[PDB]
Amino acid sequence: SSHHHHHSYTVTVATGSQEHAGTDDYIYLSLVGSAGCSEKHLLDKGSFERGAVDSYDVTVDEELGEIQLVRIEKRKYGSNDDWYLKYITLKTPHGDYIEFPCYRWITGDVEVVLRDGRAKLARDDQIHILKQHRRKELETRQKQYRWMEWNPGFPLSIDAKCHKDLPRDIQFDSEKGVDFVLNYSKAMENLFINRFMHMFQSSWNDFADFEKIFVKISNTISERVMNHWQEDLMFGYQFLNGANPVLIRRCTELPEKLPVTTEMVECSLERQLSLEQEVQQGNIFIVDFELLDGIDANKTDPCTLQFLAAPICLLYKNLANKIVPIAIQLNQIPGDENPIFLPSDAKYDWLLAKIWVRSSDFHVHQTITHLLRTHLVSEVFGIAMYRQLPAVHPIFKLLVAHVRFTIAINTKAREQLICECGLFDKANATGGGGHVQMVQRAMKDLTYASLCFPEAIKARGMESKEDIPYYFYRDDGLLVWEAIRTFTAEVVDIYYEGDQVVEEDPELQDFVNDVYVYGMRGRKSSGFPKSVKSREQLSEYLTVVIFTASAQHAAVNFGQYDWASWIPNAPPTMRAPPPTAKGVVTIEQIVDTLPDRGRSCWHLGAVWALSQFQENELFLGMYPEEHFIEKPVKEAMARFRKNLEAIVSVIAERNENLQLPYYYLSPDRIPNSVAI
Ligand SMILES: [Fe+2]
Repeated sequence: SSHHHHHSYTVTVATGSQEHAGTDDYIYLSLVGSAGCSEKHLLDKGSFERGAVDSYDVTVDEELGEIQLVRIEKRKYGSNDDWYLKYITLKTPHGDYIEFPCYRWITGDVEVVLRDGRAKLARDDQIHILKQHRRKELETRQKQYRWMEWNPGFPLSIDAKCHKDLPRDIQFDSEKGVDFVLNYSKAMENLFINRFMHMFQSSWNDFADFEKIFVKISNTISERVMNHWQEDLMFGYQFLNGANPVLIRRCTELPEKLPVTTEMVECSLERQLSLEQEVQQGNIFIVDFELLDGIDANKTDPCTLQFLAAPICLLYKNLANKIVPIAIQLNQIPGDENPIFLPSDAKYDWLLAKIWVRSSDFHVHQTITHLLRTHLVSEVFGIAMYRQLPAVHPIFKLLVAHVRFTIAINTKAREQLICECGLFDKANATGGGGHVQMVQRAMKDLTYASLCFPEAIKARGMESKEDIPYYFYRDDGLLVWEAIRTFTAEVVDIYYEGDQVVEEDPELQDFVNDVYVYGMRGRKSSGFPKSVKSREQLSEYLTVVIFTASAQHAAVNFGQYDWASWIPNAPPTMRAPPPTAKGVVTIEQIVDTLPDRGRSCWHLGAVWALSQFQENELFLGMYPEEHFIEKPVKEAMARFRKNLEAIVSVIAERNENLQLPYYYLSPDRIPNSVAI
């Protein structure tokens, strides 16, 4: 891989490993020293190949002094061949070894100028050569990465209509690297359900019929779901350890909108206490989908009426400390045509009620828990980072690894998936505009506190490990959150002497302020910091960014196929309205209410595709791109990895004793960033 060119400085250039990293164009390189610049030297003449490391002997016509910058220029040879430059190092005449991190695509469009890898705050740069580069870099970043309102009331996002319009730096490594159109269809072929992709009018004949298709493609967990999805235990299990375990909260008093009585649920209670007394003991929990109330159902297919509920599900921590459903009201306003279903009802009344709650859980999962609260939020942090933090800034170096491909995957999504007439309209009952309504309404109550994991759990009354023992999403989440809190606190303490340095960092303040004003639209009730004025506050802020982008997203993303592939346990749509009376529903009707073959197929394709890890996935703590090069921060990273390794073992041992292991938050399965 290593090609040395001998005719001074020794200039090493490392090309990227990506498919199209190589270039065959001319590469000129000059050195900017305190005592003066150098000449523009052409390099190689040949080709810089994928994975290559080329070094050169470069003799200069005058003494340059200490090297401050390195300029790179790509002039065309034949056609335009993009070039991914990982980094450049120098062995100077005086024997110094200097590394210049890059990790950028170099299209001929403009000269690329690099700092040496030591992270510097603005206050560290007092000479004109550095200050000018720093200021000019931010000017360029702010012309290149702009905010834009994609839909009314959304967090602001990148100013680009489609993926190819993005700056090359933040695009996927290929144009079809991660593609919703391509990956969904390929998914459907590998699941052998390709023939169903347009059967939007054909119901399954029965559960045996869908099951015929499903046994061929089930995995460990979804097969468990196939065999146990009708059980109250599995139903309640998912609110804690399923694909979307963030909605349930301890009920401190029954809502007036749910007129449920002790008599109605006496058969479920097991401590000889009334329902009301049970609530006061802290044994009653609730999942309430008031958000779905008023959301427009998908009408893009005039031949299929699709339907949404907005249920209130009451649950109960029984004597075995398992949480189970004891009552379900499918809509918000109590009444005669809005029955409170119970486990003591006819078999299929209770089953269908649970199916509607599972379907509602799915809608809120897709759009709010997943899209808004990890994807869109992570893009807000990413854009603000690019706009306000130069590459030499320690916080840029820290965060860039954790917003990798985030803007790219989100732009792909707005281009193909969630736009008008996107893939999302095919199977989802909220498709066609409802999902946009959900984001707008959830946005009004998206807060900074709700992204702080420990507080969020506490706010939902689910913090007690003693009272609520089997909340594995909570337990593991807390371990990983604390591991990140530890790592960010350490990095902050290295580069910030005190709280006053944090407060006076104008680029940090502008980063935080962009997130607040543009990202979060300047809504006062968002609770986001307008500024950050202590190392402790900065540490927490950075943990919010990193945790949301890695752990939180992993928790709510990679369990989609496990739990949703068996469709009756996560219907993306319902083709009949919720039952208004008891004693009417039949199993045949349920099969016709569940999604047809066409929507089942697009649903399966989607949840499989989104749950895949890429071959060379970068998991939490893996930083192959060395933006940081200093010993102290490198050791902080090493401690981060060891701390994470310990968590992997804690979680593994914990899982050996579980009927159904929970591993979405095992750090070795948590990607660095939102990339799918
Ligand atoms: Fe995702």
